[PDB]
Amino acid sequence: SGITPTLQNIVATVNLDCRLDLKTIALHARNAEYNPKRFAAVIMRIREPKTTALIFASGKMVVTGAKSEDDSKLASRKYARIIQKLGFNAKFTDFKIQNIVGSCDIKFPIRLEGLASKHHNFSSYEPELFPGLIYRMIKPKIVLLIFVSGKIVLTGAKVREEIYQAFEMIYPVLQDFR
Amino acid sequence: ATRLDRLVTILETGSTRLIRDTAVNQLADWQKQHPEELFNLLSRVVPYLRHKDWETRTTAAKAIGKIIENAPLYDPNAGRPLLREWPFERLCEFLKVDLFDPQWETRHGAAMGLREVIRVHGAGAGRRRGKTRKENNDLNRQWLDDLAYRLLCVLMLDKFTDYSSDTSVAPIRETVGQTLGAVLRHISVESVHAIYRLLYCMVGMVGLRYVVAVRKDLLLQDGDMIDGVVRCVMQGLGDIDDDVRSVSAATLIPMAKEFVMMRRSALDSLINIVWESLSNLGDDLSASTGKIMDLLATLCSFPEVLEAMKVSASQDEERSFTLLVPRLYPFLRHTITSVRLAVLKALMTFANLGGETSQGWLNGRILRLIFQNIIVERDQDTLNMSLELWTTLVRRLAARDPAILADEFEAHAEPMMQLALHPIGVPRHPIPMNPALFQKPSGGTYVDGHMIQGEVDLVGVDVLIRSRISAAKAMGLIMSFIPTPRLASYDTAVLQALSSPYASTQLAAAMVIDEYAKNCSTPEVASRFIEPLQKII
DNA sequence: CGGCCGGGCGCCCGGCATGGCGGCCTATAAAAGGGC
DNA sequence: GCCCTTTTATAGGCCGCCATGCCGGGCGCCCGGCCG
Repeated sequence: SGITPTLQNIVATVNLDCRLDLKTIALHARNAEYNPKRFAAVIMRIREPKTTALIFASGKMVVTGAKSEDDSKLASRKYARIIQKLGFNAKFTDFKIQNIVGSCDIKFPIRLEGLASKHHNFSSYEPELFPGLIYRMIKPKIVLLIFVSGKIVLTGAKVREEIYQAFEMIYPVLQDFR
Repeated sequence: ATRLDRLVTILETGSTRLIRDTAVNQLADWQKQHPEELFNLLSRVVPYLRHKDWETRTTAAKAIGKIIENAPLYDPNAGRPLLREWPFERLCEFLKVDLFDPQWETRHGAAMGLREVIRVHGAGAGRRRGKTRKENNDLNRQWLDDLAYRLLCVLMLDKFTDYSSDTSVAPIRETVGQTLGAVLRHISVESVHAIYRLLYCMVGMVGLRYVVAVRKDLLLQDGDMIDGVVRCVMQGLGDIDDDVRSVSAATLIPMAKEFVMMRRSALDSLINIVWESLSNLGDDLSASTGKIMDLLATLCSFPEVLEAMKVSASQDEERSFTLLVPRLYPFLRHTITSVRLAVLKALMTFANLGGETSQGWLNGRILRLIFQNIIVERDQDTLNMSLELWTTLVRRLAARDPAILADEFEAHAEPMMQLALHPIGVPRHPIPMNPALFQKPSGGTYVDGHMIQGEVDLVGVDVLIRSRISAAKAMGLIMSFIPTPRLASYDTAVLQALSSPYASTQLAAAMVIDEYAKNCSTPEVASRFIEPLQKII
């Protein structure tokens, strides 16, 4: 079993249940940028907890960058408050975490070629294109990028226990190859 | 290239703040030695006011102020919203013509520069050579009235705000308010009447912050022009929005001294409204309560306010400190860090009042709540302030009698000893504390779930260890103050902890023993803990 | 034997303009939500 | 394709540069001789 993963990113979606005039948000908030040619949302930011919000005209927003579930929820609530202050009748509704990313560093290098050869059905490896082995796991639906340095990053999770289970499942395989 | 070209560029490209400070000092001395060439420096420093960088604009404004300060004084006689001769006449006109520019940086620089120019040279403004003295004085009045009018129009149209932090910031409003404060020092009282009428007492508040706090000694006791501002502030305090509440609280705090001196009568209503607004548990995300408590601490620091508060509890104890200041206890565990820090600082200010009022609310309740704060805190500053408040409270309570401290905290000592000497687990297998040990601010049994559960993976092990050592320091101090015969439960608790199956509890027990030894009057008192430690090593 | 010998050839000059190594620079890879 | 966040990280192609020349024209060196 051994060491535990450290979460690095959490993505949450929350519906404010009201239409927003994006340019009015951009012109009033210092911490907002709007470029309709590049992207259809205003990119707001706050410094506690450090997070970014893609707030769309339809009332949905995507809050990213948090390191914990409580931080993500609190940041989403703060963004809803900020939209409320600008005059819109935004209401915090429909919160749901939709991605968690983790990272871990087991203390030994990995023989990626042998791992790819043995577990070819569940992995892909093109070292000319990307220096990391890609591993897709069916039971917890987690995708792991495995690197020769002994560092693994897990993605696609919707709960912390999913990345924990994925690391527990993958650790014996990495032990076998050095 | 001359020296001036390289000297001005330091204000933008300076490696450190001291280098830019030295640059502006050198430039001011240059103008002093060569008074004939102010315009050469001004034409090179002014273009920085519209630069995008914040620090460059601030430094350029300071440089303009210090350059202008050395020139002689002038005396030639003997609704579109804002979103994202007089020697300096063309400079001021260039600042005012882009004071309504769309870009907010230009407005920020224009306001700063106008403030800096008028701060030193407002008296001589607007006059023209060849005109008589009295007519030039009238022209100066017209100029200052025009500047105040334009600045107030800017204040009532700008809506640019920054929401990066909890406390929203309006840069253009703050700079324009400081510009009004600079302007209003030189005008006659008739223009002050005009400006007070223009900024009518309704709820602007940031405008009020500098429409008063200037010509202060003459506005005091000046009838309506000082009676209406207190009504406006009191209305703002009771308003719904957190923003206006925070702004009003920050506007009254620097003026609290003279607003207190204005009347003894107004103190009753003011403190009533402040305590009433603080009694209502504000919204979770509001930083306004910090400003409200800073206002409360400042108001209670003056002697006459203390006299008024003592007088207020005439027919009953409802308005006394003992019944009121527990209204601050709920905010100890507020989500925003500023509110928690404000609660602790206000409680420390109240504790250091003296005057025989502190003995009322000082009891085991606040001590246990502060110990819970020590255990469950994660922020360094709030933890430090909590431990400081704990030390001050214990010292004040031991000033009356050590027996009072010993038997006031006796009801709470054992659960807090359980919390202090609690173990720490591993990342995925926590060892949670019992929630029944924590009291509510207004309840017998219990936002801080992660620290209580002991989840090392979600809250780092450093935070848990730091909470343990802080609790050890607090409990060692409170052991040291209380008399020796009452320490039976304390000493047996730590002695049993020293033999626990856990590793963390033994560490905490040793820490508590060490802090108790350190805080004692002499080291010989704690000698009963000698042989268990020698058995440990 | 001492001293001037010719004598060869490696070095540098200069033009335009073509082909073969370059370093460096995205792009590569993974999840996901939203709207265009 | 387009964008936001996050930890991981390195090797193909693309745009350049860069030494390639090769005929006369000259200088300077050392490397072979000999002359009275």
